[PDB]
Amino acid sequence: LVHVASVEKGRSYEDFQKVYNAIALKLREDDEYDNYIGYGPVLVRLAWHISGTWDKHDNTGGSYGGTYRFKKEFNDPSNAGLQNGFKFLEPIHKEFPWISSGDLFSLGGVTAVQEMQGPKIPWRCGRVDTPEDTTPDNGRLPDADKDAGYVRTFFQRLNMNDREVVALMGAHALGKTHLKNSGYEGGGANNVFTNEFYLNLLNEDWKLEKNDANNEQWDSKSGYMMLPTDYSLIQDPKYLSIVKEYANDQDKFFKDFSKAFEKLLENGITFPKDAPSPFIFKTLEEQGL
Ligand code: HEM
Ligand SMILES: CN1C=C(N)C=CC1
Repeated sequence: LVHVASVEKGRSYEDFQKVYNAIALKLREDDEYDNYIGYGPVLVRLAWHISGTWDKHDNTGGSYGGTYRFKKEFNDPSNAGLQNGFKFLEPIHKEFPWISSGDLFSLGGVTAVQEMQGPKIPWRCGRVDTPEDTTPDNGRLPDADKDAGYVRTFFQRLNMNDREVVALMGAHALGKTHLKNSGYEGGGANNVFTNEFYLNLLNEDWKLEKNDANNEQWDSKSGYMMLPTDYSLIQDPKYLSIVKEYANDQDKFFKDFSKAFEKLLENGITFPKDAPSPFIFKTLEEQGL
């Protein structure tokens, strides 16, 4: 199964920087969401979930087709809460009806990471909306109650190695868990992209507790929480080395996250050799906006 990137007719960098800017300005405006976290974190999670359906074995799923717009995927229990991100993006799509759905969802995540002071994440256009019958079944996104071996195996389906997994997981510095979405809860409120996920793993005094949904999670006094799968990154010796590396090198973390996140958002897509180079968007701050 081959998905060839096809640039939205006539469009160029500048068109996409205007979409980026509309997303970024809305992120600034709609500040009250989720007790003033704002929409950044949910948009990152949306971009990941629309991509994380991909299966390297047959090229099913993935960001290309924009299939989250269809009820089977929209209603996946693994996607509970992402409707908030979709509804944030609806007026953006209204304004720029020419962008594909996969382009919009993925660009939302890039815009969120950057506006949250994260690394620059190069982004390529040309995902093309595919029909309802191409929507992947539920059950392709990962469970949170499992161990390191589960995480490692899971991510092989997405063609991600240990470093890529540990880097991607650093997004769990952002936002929070909500009991009614996932059966996990914490006092998370962070909307600045940093390496503090790794610092927190190493430096906090973690307690394995049961939450109000009767699920186990790791809690600290300071208010942080880690899923079992997060904590597994310090229970496995190979993951632990990489957690230490990122806890000790913010720039390396940024660089590795950028590469892994772009890769995640591009898995399954064939870029023609005369496709445009990846775009690196300016932040609102860089533009004086
Ligand atoms: C083993 C892999 C992973 C598991 C089991 C997992 C699980 C979860 C769970 C259960 C939540 C809480 C959802 C809710 O209650 O609203 C969550 C939130 C989140 N996840 Fe993951 N996740 C994983 C990987 C990732 C990756 C790879 C990224 C992106 C690079 C990501 C980004 C996020 C973000 C940004 C949030 C916060 C959402 C918000 O604040 O609304 N996750 N994750
Ligand atoms: C703040 N967050 C904490 C986690 N353990 C997972 C997602 C987000």
